[PDB]
Amino acid sequence: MIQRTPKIQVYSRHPAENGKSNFLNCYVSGFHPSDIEVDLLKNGERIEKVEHSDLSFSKDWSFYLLYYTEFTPTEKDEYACRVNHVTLSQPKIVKWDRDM
Amino acid sequence: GSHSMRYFFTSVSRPGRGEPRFIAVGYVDDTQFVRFDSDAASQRMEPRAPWIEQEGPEYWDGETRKVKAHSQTHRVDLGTLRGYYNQSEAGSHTVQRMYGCDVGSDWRFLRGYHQYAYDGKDYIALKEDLRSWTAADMAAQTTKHKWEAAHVAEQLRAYLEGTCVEWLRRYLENGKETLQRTDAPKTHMTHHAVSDHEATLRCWALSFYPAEITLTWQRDGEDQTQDTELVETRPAGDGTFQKWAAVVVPSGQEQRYTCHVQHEGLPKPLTLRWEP
Amino acid sequence: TIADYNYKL
Ligand code: NA
Ligand SMILES: [Zn+2]
Repeated sequence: MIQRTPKIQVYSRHPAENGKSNFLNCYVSGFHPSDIEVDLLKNGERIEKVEHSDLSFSKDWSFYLLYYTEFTPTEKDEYACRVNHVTLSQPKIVKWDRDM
Repeated sequence: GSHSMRYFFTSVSRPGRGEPRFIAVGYVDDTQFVRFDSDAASQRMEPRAPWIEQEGPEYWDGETRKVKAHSQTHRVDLGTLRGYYNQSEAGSHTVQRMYGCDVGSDWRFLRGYHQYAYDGKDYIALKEDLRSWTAADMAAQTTKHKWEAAHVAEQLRAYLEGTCVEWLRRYLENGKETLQRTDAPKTHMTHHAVSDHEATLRCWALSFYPAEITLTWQRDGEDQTQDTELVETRPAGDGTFQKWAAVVVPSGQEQRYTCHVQHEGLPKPLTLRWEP
Repeated sequence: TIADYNYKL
């Protein structure tokens, strides 16, 4: 069958301000099949209270999901999204950059 | 404005043990309002918007019975399709179905659709006439002949033109406060130096609804696609959407560049420039 | 409201 690799965006719900409570998002889209492993990382370590949207799909049948959790941006902490899918040989890590 | 009601269903077979994983979601425009997940505890269709919660128990019992019937049709389908394609009982496969109706500004029926996919490829789809079928291959041609004999397109056309549109109007009225509210994009521009003589200008559109939007850059009033980057529209997680477009420019020349924003929530498109 | 329809693939 067709195997389509995920497109990944990691971003905040609101414009980031250091020390101000917010929500970290990892939007995965354009993938097939639907089984996918998504973790949000704080300093390379897995964040535990992560929630996700209900599986849905686009016109081309590719799936999309949003993974999210509350977070507080800071000058010292590094945030990222780690994705694994049958199309990837190793998990893909996308670092959160507040400018994107 | 224009509106739509759409339902999305996905089943994924689990050959090692048990029944397929099944997920159903319903949307009015870009707002998810119902869901069913075979792995969830309730085993009921569940509300996901405050305006649907007011529907009575006959509504919820009816939606649960129908969504569980959809899950069983998909379970049977996965078996039939494995046979049509001469596939092993060991692999996991997927079936996806989407159907729904669009209404115009007058809230009258505009179009209906019903599409089916196997392993992420088109399998069979109802044509715009709501009478005919598009079969992608010879296995789908076998299904098309059965669906013609069983009056499937007639049952769908009656639902899409009647029931679908009637309930969509009901939801739009009950959920007026949000469903009929457009949230125009909150826009701003950021500047990111890439050297001592070039910089990226990023035009942001935040907190907008519905998701449909166009962000375009112009240089001296002409469209610019060279050295631009446009991200896919993404959910904010609070029901609204976000998007940005960026262009790399020579430092000192930022005033030649303008970002133009088109959205249903804007009577006139917005124009942004970098404020030095 | 979801559809109440019957089909066999
Ligand atoms: Na009604
Ligand atoms: Zn240079």
